[PDB]
Formats: sequence, C-alpha cells, structure tokens
Amino acid sequence: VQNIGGIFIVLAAGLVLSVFVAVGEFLYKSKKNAQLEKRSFCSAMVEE
Amino acid sequence: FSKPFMTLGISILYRKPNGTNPGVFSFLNPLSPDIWMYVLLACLGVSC
Ligand SMILES: CCCCCCCC/C=C/CCCCCCCC(=O)O[C@@H](COC(=O)CCCCCCCCCCCCCCC)COP(=O)([O-])OCC[N+](C)(C)C
Ligand SMILES: CCCCCCCC/C=C/CCCCCCCC(=O)O[C@@H](COC(=O)CCCCCCCCCCCCCCC)COP(=O)([O-])OCC[N+](C)(C)C
Ligand SMILES: *[C@@H]1O[C@H](CO)[C@@H](O[C@@H]2O[C@H](CO)[C@@H](O)[C@H](O)[C@H]2NC(C)=O)[C@H](O)[C@H]1NC(C)=O
Ligand SMILES: CC(C)CCC[C@@H](C)[C@H]1CC[C@H]2[C@@H]3CC=C4C[C@@H](O)CC[C@]4(C)[C@H]3CC[C@]12C
Ligand SMILES: CC(C)CCC[C@@H](C)[C@H]1CC[C@H]2[C@@H]3CC=C4C[C@@H](O)CC[C@]4(C)[C@H]3CC[C@]12C
Ligand SMILES: O=S1(=O)NCN(C2CC2)c2ccc(F)cc21
Repeated sequence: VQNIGGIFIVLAAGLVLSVFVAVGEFLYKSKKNAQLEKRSFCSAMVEE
Repeated sequence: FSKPFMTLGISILYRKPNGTNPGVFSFLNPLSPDIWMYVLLACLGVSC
C-alpha cells in the first residue's frame, strides 16, 4: 500500500466523479422532459 | 622432506547456505497479501 497506493485514490476519485455526472444526466433528462409535463417531480419520480 | 606428492592450500571450510525453494504459490509474491484483497475488494466494489 505504500508502493502503489495512489491508484486506489484515483479509483476513489473517478467513481465519486462518476456519481456526480450520473445525477447530472438524470437531472438533464428531467430537464428535457420538463417541457413536457412539470418542472422536476414528473420526470424525477417516474424515472426514480 | 622429499619432493611433494600432493599440492595443498589453506582454505576455509563452511556450511552451504540452504537454497529455500520458491514454492508453487510463487507468483503471488510480487504483490503484498493485502493488495490482493484490495484488488478483490475493488472488483467487488467497482462492479457494484
Ligand atoms: C493481478 C490481477 C488481480 C487478479 C485477481 C486477484 C484478486 C483475488 C485474490 C485474493 C487473494 C489471492 C492470494 C493472496 C494471499 C495469499 C498469498 C500469500 O499471502 O502468500 C502466502 C503463501 O501462500 C501460500 O503458501 C498459501 C496461500 C495461497 C493460497 C492460494 C490462493 C489462490 C489464488 C487464486 C486467486 C483467484 C484466482 C481467480 C481470480 C478471478 C504467504 O506465505 P509466506 O510465509 O510469505 O511464504 C511461504 C514460504 N514458502 C513458499 C517458501 C513456503
Ligand atoms: C464493497 C467493499 C467490501 C465490503 C467488506 C467485506 C469484508 C471483507 C474484509 C476482508 C478483510 C481482510 C481479511 C483477510 C486477510 C488475509 C491476508 C493474510 O495475511 O492471510 C493469508 C491469505 O491467504 C489466503 O489463504 C487467501 C484465501 C484464498 C484466496 C482465494 C480468495 C478469492 C477466491 C477467488 C475470488 C473470485 C472473484 C470473483 C469476482 C466476481 C496470507 O497468509 P498465509 O501465510 O497464506 O496464511 C495461511 C492461512 N490458512 C492457513 C488458513 C490458509
Ligand atoms: C540452512 O541451515 C540451517 C538448517 O535449518 C538454518 O539455521 C537455523 O536457523 C534457525 C533460525 O533462523 C535456528 O533454529 C538455527 O540457527 C538453525 N537451526 C538448526 C536446527 O540448526 C538456516 O536458516 C538454513 N537457511 C539458510 C542459511 O538460508
Ligand atoms: C456533462 C453532463 C453533466 C451533461 C452532458 C451529458 C451528455 C454526456 C449527454 C447529454 C445528452 C446526451 C445525448 C442525447 C441523445 C443522444 C442521441 C442518441 O441516438 C445517441 C446518444 C446521444 C447523442 C446522447 C449522448 C450523451 C449526451 C450528449
Ligand atoms: C473502491 C474501494 C472498495 C477500494 C478499496 C477500499 C479503499 C478505498 C481503501 C482500503 C484501504 C485504504 C488504504 C489504507 C492505508 C493507507 C495508508 C495511508 O497513509 C494513506 C491512505 C491509504 C493508502 C488507504 C487508501 C484507501 C484504501 C486503499
Ligand atoms: O613434479 S613434483 O616435484 N612431484 C609431483 N607433484 C605432484 C603430485 C602432483 C608436484 C606438484 C606440484 C609441484 F610444484 C611439483 C610437483
């Protein structure tokens, strides 16, 4: 763990980064469906 | 003395050091035994 070490840090960095962009695409498909029905909770809850 | 019938030399007598074999699970040695767990908890984690 002293030798390689940092690849687990960037594995912990990219996956936390990936959960961030996963919500941002979820809120984006709540946004293009926002011109259909409601502001968020229509396309949020149906896709939740 | 007569003329020699065998040639000599002072030298050092000592034990051979034991050549302990690289036993058949030798390929696990290049990583520490916690890193093999940390890779296993990565591929059980990142897959989840
Ligand atoms: C690279 C990419 C990642 C791959 C995924 C791996 C992730 C999962 C892995 C998880 C853990 C894998 C093993 C790590 C820990 C054991 C090794 C160890 O510590 O050495 C021990 C020895 O070893 C032994 O003598 C017996 C212990 C080894 C059992 C065999 C493990 C099966 C490997 C199959 C793995 C799964 C295969 C299928 C995978 C889908 C320490 O003993 P020692 O005192 O230091 O030395 C003895 C001295 N002597 C030899 C002279 C006698
Ligand atoms: C989400 C996050 C996770 C959540 C947390 C969950 C909790 C997890 C927390 C875990 C905490 C860590 C505890 C274990 C520490 C072991 C290290 C050690 O020193 O012991 C030994 C490990 O040597 C082995 O014997 C390993 C066991 C065999 C390897 C095969 C396992 C994987 C199989 C394939 C995997 C398939 C993959 C499939 C993928 C789809 C090494 O020393 P030794 O000299 O060899 O000792 C001999 C011991 N003996 C006599 C009994 C043999
Ligand atoms: C080869 O020689 C002996 C034979 O086992 C080993 O020396 C032993 O070392 C342990 C501790 O390291 C002690 O019990 C004694 O000093 C020795 N044991 C006996 C029974 O005399 C030595 O370790 C072996 N291996 C080498 C040199 O690599
Ligand atoms: C960076 C984040 C927060 C915002 C941007 C998200 C990106 C990755 C998303 C938003 C809009 C998405 C596109 C929307 C529609 C289509 C058409 C389809 O036939 C192929 C995929 C494609 C082309 C998508 C690719 C991924 C995309 C470009
Ligand atoms: C994605 C997950 C499941 C991977 C496995 C768990 C990770 C996050 C954990 C398990 C053990 C942890 C390491 C344990 C010890 C040290 C030494 C310290 O001086 C710096 C942090 C560091 C290097 C840790 C980094 C994070 C680490 C590698
Ligand atoms: O020709 S000698 O005088 N008598 C014979 N021997 C040898 C047994 C090898 C040796 C060995 C080493 C020498 F230098 C001389 C001799």
